[PDB]
Order: sequence, then C-alpha cells, then structure tokens
Amino acid sequence: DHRLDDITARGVLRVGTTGDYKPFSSRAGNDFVGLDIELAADLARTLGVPVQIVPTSWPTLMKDFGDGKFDIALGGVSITPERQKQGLFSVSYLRDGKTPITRCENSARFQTLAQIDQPGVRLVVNPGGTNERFARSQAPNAQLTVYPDNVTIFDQIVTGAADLMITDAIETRLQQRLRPQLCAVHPDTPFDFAEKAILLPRDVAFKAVVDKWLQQRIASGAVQRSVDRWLDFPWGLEPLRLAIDQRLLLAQAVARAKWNVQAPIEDLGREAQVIQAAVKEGAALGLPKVWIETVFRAQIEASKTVQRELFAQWSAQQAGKFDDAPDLAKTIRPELDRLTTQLLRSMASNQTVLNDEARKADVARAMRALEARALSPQAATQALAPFFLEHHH
Repeated sequence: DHRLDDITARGVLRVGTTGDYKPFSSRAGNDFVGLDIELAADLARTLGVPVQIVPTSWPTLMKDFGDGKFDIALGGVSITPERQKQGLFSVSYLRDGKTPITRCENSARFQTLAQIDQPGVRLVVNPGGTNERFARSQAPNAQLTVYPDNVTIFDQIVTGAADLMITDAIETRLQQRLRPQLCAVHPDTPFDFAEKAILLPRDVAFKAVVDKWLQQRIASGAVQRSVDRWLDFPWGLEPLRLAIDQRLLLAQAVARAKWNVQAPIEDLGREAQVIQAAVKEGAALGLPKVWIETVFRAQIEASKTVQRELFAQWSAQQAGKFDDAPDLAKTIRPELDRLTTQLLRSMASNQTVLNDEARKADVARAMRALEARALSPQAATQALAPFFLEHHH
C-alpha cells in the first residue's frame, strides 16, 4: 500500500516491543534499551522521522499489530508461521540455536532431547511463542509449565521449582551471566535454529526499504558488534536504579510532612547520622566508606532539592496543610532505611562495573531514566552523579 508515506505524514515511526527480553528489548526505568531498540532508532533515522516505542506484550503482540497500534514490531521477535499469516517479516538479522539453560549441577543431565523429553522433568516456557511451540512438539513427555513473566521466569530454575528451559542460545548466554547458578547447555551446537526479524505491515515496497537498510547493517558487521555490546551490557544495574528512584520519589512525602509541621528542609546532624549508618551497613558488604559517603551525600542532596522545589511552589501558591502527610518518623523513615539497604546491596552486587571508569556510558544508559526526573531534573542528576554525569550520555 503506502506505509512509508503514512509514516512520513504521521512524523513518527511507531515501534511495538515488549521490553521484557534482554538483550533485545528491556525497560530501564522510563526508557527502553537493547539491541532492537538501537535498530529501531537507526531505521527511524534512515526513514527521516523520530521513533516512538509503543509497549505491547507477547500475548497481545499480534492483536495490537492488527489494531494499528504500531508500524513495526521487534524485541527478540522470531519468525513464526502464525506471525507470517498476519504480516511480513524483514530479512532475518540473527540466526540462533534453541538450547537448554539449567542449574549448573544439572548440565550433564540435560545435554540431549532424550534426557529432557521425559515425565518427571519440569520444563518452563514463556507463553505463546517459538519456545512453547518447541517444548510441546519436541519434549511432549516432559511436564510443561507456562509463566507469564519473562523478566523473572529464570527465578524458578534458580530456586528449583523447575528443572530447565529451552530457549534462544543468546538468552541462555546472557542469563548464565546474570544468574550465576545457571549454565547454558552447549549453545554453539543447539538442537535447532530460529530467526529473529522485524515484524512489518503487508507492504512490499516498505519491506524493500527495511531490508536494504537491514542488509547493510548485517553485512557491515554492525549487527554483530551490537550483539556483543548488548550481551556485555550491565543489565544488573536495574535494582540500583529503582532503589535510587524510589528513595528520591519519597522526598515528595518528606516535603509534605515537613510543610505541615514547619520543619526545616536541611538538618546536617540527622544527615550525618544517616550517612554513618549507611557506611556501617555497607562495610558489612565489603563496600568502602568513601564511596558510600559520596553516594549517600548525593542521595541526601537530591532529596533536599526535591523538598526545596516543592516548598518554593507551595510558597507562591500559598498552600495550606496537606491531608496526605505520612508520619516522618513512623512511616517515611523506615521506608527510606529499607531503600538504603536495597541501594547498598545493589552497589555491592554491581561493584565491578561501577568502579570501571571506562563504562560510564553504559551505566548512564542503564540508570538515567528515573521516574523522579519528571519531578525534578536537577535532583535526578544529583542523585545519579556518583555513578555518571550528563556528558556520559
């Protein structure tokens, strides 16, 4: 039909993605990141429009596409017969095995399909894609379990509620990194292969445009380089980001409570105590005192920044008391301390990447998009400054 003219007229390429499939497509706060998101952005550039990322889900992908919610879809989308009934696909930009991931101590036990396809084997899968279809077809005798959340379904292999999952080789390699109790089973020599591509409208001329762009990306080596980059991306920083974000948003509560009782924003004595306590808690995780002080001074400054900006608004508006004011000592402070514990724990888990000065641009990518940035750009910047600065991107 006329997809490219449709796009140019709209002034935007709309791109559906689930954001739950690292390394292709993952939420990092308010942003989506990953190999397929960078592809989307580069296609938009080539088409001469800005990109808009439209959230979907694996169970609603095809309905949302048929409903016209986006132009194209990607984020680890495999070519399948079902999807080919409804749209076209780009050329494939990644061929990858189907292979197991299991607890390392069970590597030997699930080398083969014979070993896996048996009652008393607890195989888990994502609903409604190539993995579910492979499991039902090739391991019919195993016990299958369907789990909606792909962002946590590996939890069940780790804890021993399931024995293994057969998935894309690339997901096995990444999850083996991210979840050290797990091991990819022979990813280079898999049971079968599948192809990743971009889901497109039924418009042959648009597909020709996409394939010319995509084939250049493949043949130039850029897709491969992007695969390695995203496989080595610091995915494990998300808990740290969320703790920082959640701790900072709570400053709104702090400010309403203080406004109601005419409490000063800054209390350097309290602040010193909070920092002390964080240093002591962090030392138990092996974190150095100076890094903890830098981080926590920044989180305290960012909180004050929120409070000041809110007081300045309430001042000019002549706001009275807030009916919604939680107890500072009884409700807010316990929450702040809980979030301090998560922040420290995340710092310890991610200490390697966070103390590598050469990887600040990836740390920026992972952490930048706080919900709190909508509330106070300056406070979000201050809170994140121990980890990266704006010129890190």
